[PDB]
Amino acid sequence: MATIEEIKEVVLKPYTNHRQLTIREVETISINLIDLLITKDVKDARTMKYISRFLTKQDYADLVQERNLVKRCGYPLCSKSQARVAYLTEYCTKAHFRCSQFYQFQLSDEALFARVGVHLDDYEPPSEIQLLE
Ligand SMILES: [Zn+2]
Repeated sequence: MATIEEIKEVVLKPYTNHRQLTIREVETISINLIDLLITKDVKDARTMKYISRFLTKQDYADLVQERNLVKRCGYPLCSKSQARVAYLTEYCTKAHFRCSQFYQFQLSDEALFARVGVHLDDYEPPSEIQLLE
């Protein structure tokens, strides 16, 4: 149900013409993004690769735990719930555990605020994020 387009309209919209953001606005983007990905699952490989530019490894760790609190598998692409509320309290299967780890291990630790132009339609990520399978 979550898409690049939905993220651009609901999260990024106020910021689209800003040359620069304050720490404060960058903080609003995370909070709003993270919040959308609790209410919704990610539709798309395309959309997983896109959301990577907004998450640090920690942000992703919190995303998973907030998803467990809400009875969904930690891997954002998964419409199913976890297996049982070692890693099986976080994921539906072993396979989504690895998929999740595979994803996270690519996320930068560079603070969001320091990712110049990350809010722009036009931004270029340092590498293409890979999804397991
Ligand atoms: Zn799952």
